Amino acid sequence: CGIVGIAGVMPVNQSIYDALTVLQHRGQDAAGIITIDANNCFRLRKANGLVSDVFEARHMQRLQGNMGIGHVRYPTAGSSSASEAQPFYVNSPYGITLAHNGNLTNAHELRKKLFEEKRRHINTTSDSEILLNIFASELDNFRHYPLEADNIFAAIAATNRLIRGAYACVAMIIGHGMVAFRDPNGIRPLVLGKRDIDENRTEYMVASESVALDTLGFDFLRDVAPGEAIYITEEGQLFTRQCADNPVSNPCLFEYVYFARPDSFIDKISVYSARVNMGTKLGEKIAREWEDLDIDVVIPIPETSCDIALEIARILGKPYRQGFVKNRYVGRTFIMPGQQLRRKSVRRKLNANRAEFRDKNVLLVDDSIVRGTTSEQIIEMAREAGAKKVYLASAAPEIRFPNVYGIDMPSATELIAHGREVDEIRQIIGADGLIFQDLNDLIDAVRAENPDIQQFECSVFNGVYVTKDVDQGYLDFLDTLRNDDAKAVQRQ
Amino acid sequence: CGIVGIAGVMPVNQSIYDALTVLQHRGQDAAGIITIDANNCFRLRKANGLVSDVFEARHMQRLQGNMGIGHVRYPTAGSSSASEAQPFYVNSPYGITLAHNGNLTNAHELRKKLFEEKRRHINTTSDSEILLNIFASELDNFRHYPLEADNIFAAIAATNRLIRGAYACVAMIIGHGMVAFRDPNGIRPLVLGKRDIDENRTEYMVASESVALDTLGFDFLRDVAPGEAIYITEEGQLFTRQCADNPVSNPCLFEYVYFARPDSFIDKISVYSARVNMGTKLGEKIAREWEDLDIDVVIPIPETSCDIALEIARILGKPYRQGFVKNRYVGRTFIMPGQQLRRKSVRRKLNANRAEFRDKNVLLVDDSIVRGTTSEQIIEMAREAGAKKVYLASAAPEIRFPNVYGIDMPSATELIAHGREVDEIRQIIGADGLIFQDLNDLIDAVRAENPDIQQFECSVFNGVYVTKDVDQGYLDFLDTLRNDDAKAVQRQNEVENLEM
Amino acid sequence: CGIVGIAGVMPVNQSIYDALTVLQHRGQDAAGIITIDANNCFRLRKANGLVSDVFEARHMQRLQGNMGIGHVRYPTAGSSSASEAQPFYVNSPYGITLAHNGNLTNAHELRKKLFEEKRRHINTTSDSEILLNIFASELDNFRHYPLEADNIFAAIAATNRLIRGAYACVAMIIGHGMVAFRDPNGIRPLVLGKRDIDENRTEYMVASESVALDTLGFDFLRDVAPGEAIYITEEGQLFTRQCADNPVSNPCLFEYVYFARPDSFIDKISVYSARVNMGTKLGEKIAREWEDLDIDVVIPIPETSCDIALEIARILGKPYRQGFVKNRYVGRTFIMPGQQLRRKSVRRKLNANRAEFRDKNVLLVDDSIVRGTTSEQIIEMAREAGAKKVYLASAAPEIRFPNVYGIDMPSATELIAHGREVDEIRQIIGADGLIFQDLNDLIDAVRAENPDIQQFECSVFNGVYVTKDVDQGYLDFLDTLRNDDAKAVQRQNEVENLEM
Amino acid sequence: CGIVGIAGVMPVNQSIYDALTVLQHRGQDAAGIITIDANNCFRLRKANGLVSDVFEARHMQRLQGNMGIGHVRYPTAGSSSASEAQPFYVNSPYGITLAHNGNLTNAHELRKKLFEEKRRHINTTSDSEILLNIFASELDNFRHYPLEADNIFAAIAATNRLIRGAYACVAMIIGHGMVAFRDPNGIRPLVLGKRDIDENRTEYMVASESVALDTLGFDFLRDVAPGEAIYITEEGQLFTRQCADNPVSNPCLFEYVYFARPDSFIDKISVYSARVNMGTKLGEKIAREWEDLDIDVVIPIPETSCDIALEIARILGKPYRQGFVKNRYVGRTFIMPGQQLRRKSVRRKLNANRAEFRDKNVLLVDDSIVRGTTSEQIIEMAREAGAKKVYLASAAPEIRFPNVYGIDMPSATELIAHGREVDEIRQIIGADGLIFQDLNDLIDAVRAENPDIQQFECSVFNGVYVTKDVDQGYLDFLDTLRNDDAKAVQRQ
Ligand SMILES: O=S(=O)(O)CCN1CCN(CCS(=O)(=O)O)CC1
Ligand SMILES: O=S(=O)(O)CCN1CCN(CCS(=O)(=O)O)CC1
Ligand SMILES: *CC(=O)CC[C@H](N)C(=O)O
Repeated sequence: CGIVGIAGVMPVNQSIYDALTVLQHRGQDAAGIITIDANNCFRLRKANGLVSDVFEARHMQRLQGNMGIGHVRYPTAGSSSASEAQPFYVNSPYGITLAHNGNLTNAHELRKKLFEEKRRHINTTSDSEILLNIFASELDNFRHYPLEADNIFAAIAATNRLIRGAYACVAMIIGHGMVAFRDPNGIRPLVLGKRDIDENRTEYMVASESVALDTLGFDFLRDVAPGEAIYITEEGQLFTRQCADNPVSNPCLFEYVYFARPDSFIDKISVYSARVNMGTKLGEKIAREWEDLDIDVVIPIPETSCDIALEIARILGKPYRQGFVKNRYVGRTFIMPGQQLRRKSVRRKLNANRAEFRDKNVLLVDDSIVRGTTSEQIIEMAREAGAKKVYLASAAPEIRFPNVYGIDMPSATELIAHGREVDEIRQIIGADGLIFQDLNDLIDAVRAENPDIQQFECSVFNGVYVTKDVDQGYLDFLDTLRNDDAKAVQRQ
Repeated sequence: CGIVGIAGVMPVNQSIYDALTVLQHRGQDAAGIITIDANNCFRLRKANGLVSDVFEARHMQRLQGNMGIGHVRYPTAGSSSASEAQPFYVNSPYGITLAHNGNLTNAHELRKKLFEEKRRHINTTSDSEILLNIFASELDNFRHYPLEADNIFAAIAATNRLIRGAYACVAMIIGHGMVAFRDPNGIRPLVLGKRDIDENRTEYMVASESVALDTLGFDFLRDVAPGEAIYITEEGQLFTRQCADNPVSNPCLFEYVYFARPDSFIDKISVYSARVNMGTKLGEKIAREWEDLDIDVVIPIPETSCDIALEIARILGKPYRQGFVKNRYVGRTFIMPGQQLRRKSVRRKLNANRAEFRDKNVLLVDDSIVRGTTSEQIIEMAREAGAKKVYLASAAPEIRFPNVYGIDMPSATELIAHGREVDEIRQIIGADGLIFQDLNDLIDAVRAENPDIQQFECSVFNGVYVTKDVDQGYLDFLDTLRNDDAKAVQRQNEVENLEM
Repeated sequence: CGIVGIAGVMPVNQSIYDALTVLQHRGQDAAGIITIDANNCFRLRKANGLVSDVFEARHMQRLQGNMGIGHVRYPTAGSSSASEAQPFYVNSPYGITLAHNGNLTNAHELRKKLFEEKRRHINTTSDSEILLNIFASELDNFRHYPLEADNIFAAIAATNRLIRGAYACVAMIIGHGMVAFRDPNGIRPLVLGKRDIDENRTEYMVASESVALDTLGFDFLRDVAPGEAIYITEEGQLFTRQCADNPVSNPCLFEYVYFARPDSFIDKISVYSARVNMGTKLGEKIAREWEDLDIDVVIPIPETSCDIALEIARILGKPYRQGFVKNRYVGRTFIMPGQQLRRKSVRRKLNANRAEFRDKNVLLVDDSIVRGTTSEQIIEMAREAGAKKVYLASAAPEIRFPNVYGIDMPSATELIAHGREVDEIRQIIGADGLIFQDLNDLIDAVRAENPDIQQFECSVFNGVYVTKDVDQGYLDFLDTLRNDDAKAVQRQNEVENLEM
Repeated sequence: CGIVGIAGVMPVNQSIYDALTVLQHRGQDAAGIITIDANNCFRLRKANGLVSDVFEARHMQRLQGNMGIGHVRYPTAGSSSASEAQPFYVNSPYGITLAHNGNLTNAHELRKKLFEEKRRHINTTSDSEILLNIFASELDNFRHYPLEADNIFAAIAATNRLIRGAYACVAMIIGHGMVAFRDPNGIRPLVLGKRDIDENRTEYMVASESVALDTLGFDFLRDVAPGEAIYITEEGQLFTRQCADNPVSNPCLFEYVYFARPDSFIDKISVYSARVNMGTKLGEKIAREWEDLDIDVVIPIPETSCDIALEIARILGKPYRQGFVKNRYVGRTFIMPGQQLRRKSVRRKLNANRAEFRDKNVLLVDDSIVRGTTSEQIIEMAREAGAKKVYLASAAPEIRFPNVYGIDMPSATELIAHGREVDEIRQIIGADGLIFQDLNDLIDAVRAENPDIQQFECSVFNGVYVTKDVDQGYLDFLDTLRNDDAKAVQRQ
């Protein structure tokens, strides 16, 4: 998911909409924008679909005000495509809205405590609604009005002591302003920027990625530190405060592999440069372990891997060729009467340039392997196009464990690498050869850009969850959620 | 514009819809699909928007039948977003529908003749409706039923003697089959493919590009020859015939530069290879002519120039780096009362990776320069991202003339290269250096993929029009069509706003 | 179905739209409006739904011009909700559009002739498209431009010799004007009105009913005579001509019973007065025949019978009371998995005021009895609301035959009165008593308003068809059309459900 | 506005939808349905438009559960067509939703107290949102779980002591059930019904009018008494409790004139019979004050007046004729480019049967006169149709004062009878004669059906507001609200 918040000195509706169109790759299932108007009331529009489809002229006219936040959703366990999207809202205390990218590992316990100690009802199964209600509950411990920046930071700190997981959040409190805060491990991405309108007026904004600041002409300031919170009043006054104990930087390594945009700088690291480095590492590993193989050309599987594969071909002294063309426009399959509903294809998303595989031993490069379904079909397409030997290299290491910090992954059972060695995975997908990036190499590829990061969040790769609260029981719990989300989406 | 026609043995709606999705890059303004159902009647669904938005389940349900044609629209003079989309239709003789990618240079005269001689009314300003009416009138000359293949070819031949310009068409005649034909100069693209089902049951298909055959699992057979017509009966039989007097192969060179998909083979030429060859040529030209220049990096302006720039970087022995990222998703700019700090037009399209320009003499590579407006903006974006020297190389030679064969290009006075030297253009766009592909190089780059083609359609580059009927009176008439088109689009916006 | 045509001197879109809203009671299935713009081209917007839903601002913007026609559809055999709505169109000769309320009894044969002789394809199963094609073919017989009024009338006359059945039509011919014409037997309704603007600048209009002229402030001139045609040129000139061999006035008697609006004057007969007269006749019949019965109150089954029942209550010297209220708003019944306790079909339509039936012998009055299903349900509703005796009186005589002139009625075997005595029908519907209007009384009731009409169209009542071409082969063919129509509507529902 | 609530033993979505289609005349601007699902979560759909347009198959599929409430909105001051419709919702305590027909005369003060004492934010300008928040606030004073019926009644009683005005309300509290309650003056309508499914299962429902019970096959039980509250648990157990001091019956007299359906029985009075009685009274007044006038026929102005006029013609021994036909289908007027936007007409809503006015002195009957605009045009139409003398009789007395109890009326300035005598009103609308029903006659017409009612709510007629808290200051306050609603709707 992706979030954006803008505390401006002029209408923000178009700007939030614009920031969301460049963060669209973070989620295309739903979008939402909520602003505070001249009357200190929230105006909201959120619905399923791409940003460009969710917000029509009439909704834009309603989104009045100089402060607002937005969200684009990537369906996850608990937040199915059929469920209410973000931002979520509460009317007490004061009126609070919040958008979130992440996941709370203790959501269920929090929901119990909210119900039993505060009588606060959670209407969805989204941990973002629960996150909003914990914060609201903490803000409700104040008598004096209005709240000082100290009370808002105190509430966020109290919140950080209750919730556990990963989270990049942005919220607005009526009559106060905008807050943004990050988990104590710095797992989910969040940057801060500003835009000077004149000598006395400066607008602020926070976004999941720096590209949202670039597209609007905002100057990059810095990443919001782990555990840090940012508060911008109504009036445009900026406050920042460390709101967690023992904060450390463990950025999600997955964002760098393919999730984030290449033009973003996350925690001082260029995603693009980190990706070129991955190709450098993978190229060196291939040149070492596959010295005797006959490889005629390196062909990336679009689109993230094109640069990675380019670097590999350079290292290997082999030609790089566009063997696969990604279909920019993909349509749906219709359930028609009498007609046989045939095949779920990768051919809908990808086309093979026939001339580029014919009688060649091809090294295909992909960003990662999850279910293994697509790679299987892609290798098949290479053979149909006349390829002799088909090898596959993965920019990311084996993905064996589920992500519980915000990135959507299927259950451990549906992960081809889970419980399997490289050769078996290779035989299943039917490749002549399979090679994965070493985790320590991925780490160095990214770390080389910012050596200050000591450790990243690498759970999908090594099964080590930094929050130390993940076990099979919890993962099974998450699966039951997916089962309920399925029944709901199936229904629609 | 892109066209597709499938004569199958099983339901074609999903397949036509899928073929259009991979031809979607030829026009995103409107889309249309028409089929012949089991009762020998047309079923149609066409409207503005992408294929994925135009056709919903309720529309697909009505598009029944085993034969059908499709079209995606790129708006051009005489066919604005506001006007009626293709495919077009007429009910006599027989019931005929047609889809066309191209442009008739004698549309006006044809419309007058149609009115005076046949009393056939043309409801839109689209020459594609006129083409259909000439075809329909020629088919009305037979007095025996059903028509024989020879009759249908005779009609296409009569049509070709009457019409002038460029065209790739696919049509359907109720009770007979699907026909496809191409102009006598092979200007517009059109290929034929097949899919065997069993002994003497093959499905046939025609499309603007081979990627449409690929995606549906059809075996590519060959390009429809210039002036040739193909005819596939409802019973699945194939017939073809040369329907032009002196057919020549003069493929539009523009398709190769950026309009078609790189994974397509147009007249035996791989679009991808041709573009790689375009990089080899432009890189050697730069090596020769810009030898004294220090360029630190080669940066493509996405998306067409990525491989071209890679090749250029390879010839120059300079690094290739992704400096610009094209925003895959662009939204609408709503006209709100007092839009305070508007987001820059260029930023809507692209985003610069600051790190890739800082303190660097950069060489940018774009597919072409038309108006020159966005070029000046991209150059500015690079200096803003920290570049020192900003050079611009264009994979296409100077674009100085309007295209009247189906590719939408502004008028001659709107083209920045028109009436200007390279150094004048350079000054206007603000580059430290500007270099264009030489036309003969572009020609060799594409021809290298198939030496049989000796002459390409180059009018936008050299002002030479093969139909030899392009004069100022005609150009001016096209400008008139464009102005009326604009009025119709402006009106449509007027109360879309007032309705609020 | 209802039609409207306005030949004005200022924009007609809003006016046509308003005229259809007051003709909306003649069909709520679909609606269509087409105009001729300043460039002599048609602009059209037609779709399923009420007028208020079909035409939005963006559609009205495109419907430019000072002349246009409109149509609202009631679905009938050959024209299901699924099929294409009116008005229909053809591009040759000239560009002709037409809207029709009625039915051609020789549609099949006409379609065959059109195919064989003219190679004119009919895309739908609507005889209105066929009618347009016969008209179009007759207009293709002239070799001088423009056509003279006399030519256009000659074509309508040729058409009338070819077609059989009932029809009220309004059409437009590009470059000439708007025409309107009525069948030789004056079966379907059609009136002419005008609106003066200044010296020699009058706007003309035709519509199915006079309430459409009223609402737009047009001066009612007169009914279009049977077999007559009206022609209004673009320049505002009026011409008329008798285009039938032996025109007779045989107005559909059904329009009077309940189909038309009470504030309309059809062939000099006020619909309202005729219905009041229908009450006078039925009340005197009841007084004479049900003299020994104790009836406490007269209760109409809304909405057509309110004034009829009032009149009946007046003749019987019994109180009139609103026992049933018709639910102005009816919703959709969604097909949900396991719809536990479904709301009764009759309750969706009506609601009973419990107080008005309790311990009372009630006399209910309905406009007619077709299938008899809803009648049995209303009777049940009354007993449930506490009635003791429940008698039913029908303003229309027994409905025993199908209508093939434009009014949608089920087949003969589906009509409860078909092959049954009044007492048998009574037993089936469960009334304590049942009484029908006598046909000669219904006739006198309407004729009293204009003694000049000596014969009405009564086929649904007496099986006598004026066109004398209605046999079982034809009836069976209509049943075939209805079945195919049902399949098309069923299919449309199938994935509307599956899409969920 | 109209409300409905159904506590059933099987899905209620279609039934609530159906009940709302027969209460559609109470408001056509927006509709909303909210149900509690098998998971104890609310599922909601509300939007502008008729019920048949607001609820599509997909929304119906989402509205799962055996308990739910609905609302159809009639735009009023504070709740413009552009504002969020009902039912409103709050997440604490427990989760509460509420639909309301009425108006709180002390809304502004309540909103201040809610903000200052509870930090509860009101996002709309609707007093129904404020009503919901007062109730929620009162329900929040409980420690033990779940709430007993006594606590729910205590909260409603505490609520009745704070709010003032008129209100017929229905709400649902998650994990508890459905509540319905009426103001202490019995101004707004509300009935209770039941449906026996079997020996052990009985469903309950409440609606603004009895027609909603009839259409669903529910048996009428009784009107909910003034100040009374009804509570139905989840489990189908019914509780009732008087929750106000000094409750009295002052039903809104206006509902009977034209607002309610004729087939409804409100407070034991048949609306239909009360209307026939109005014609009896008005007929007697005309026969007495207009003895010497030449009247040829009585013509009602559709549709409510047809019966009233029928009774008048009977009393007067004059013929009743359908001179006016109401156009059942009315369309909109389009703002087109270049075209002159002409006339706002009554001809769009009404057609004159020409033959029925020609050379006659006509007595037109209408249900009431507010702005006087339409009557003016109607009389004009009668003259155009050839009428000689045109007289007008109003079933209701002069409407001189604004209604602040739920019925939408324009400000006192826009009421033709405000500050004007009959003759002046007559000259303005251009009638040859004008006669209004006497208030005491209207009272007797309605009261004759149920003599137990001593006094009705008659404010629009006499300017006496039973809640004793209405003065010019307040009425001016209401006008500023209309001005803000206007700017909002104008905007859309
Ligand atoms: O943004 S807008 O105001 O336009 C739409 C508001 N949005 C509609 C959908 N519901 C959840 C439906 S249900 O889960 O309760 O059925 C959340 C609120
Ligand atoms: O904030 S604003 O005033 O701009 C919009 C108010 N908003 C409109 C949409 N509904 C839910 C739609 S549905 O869930 O009922 O479909 C919630 C209220
Ligand atoms: C409603 C009507 O008059 C039907 C017209 C014609 N028969 C048709 O199109 O079906």
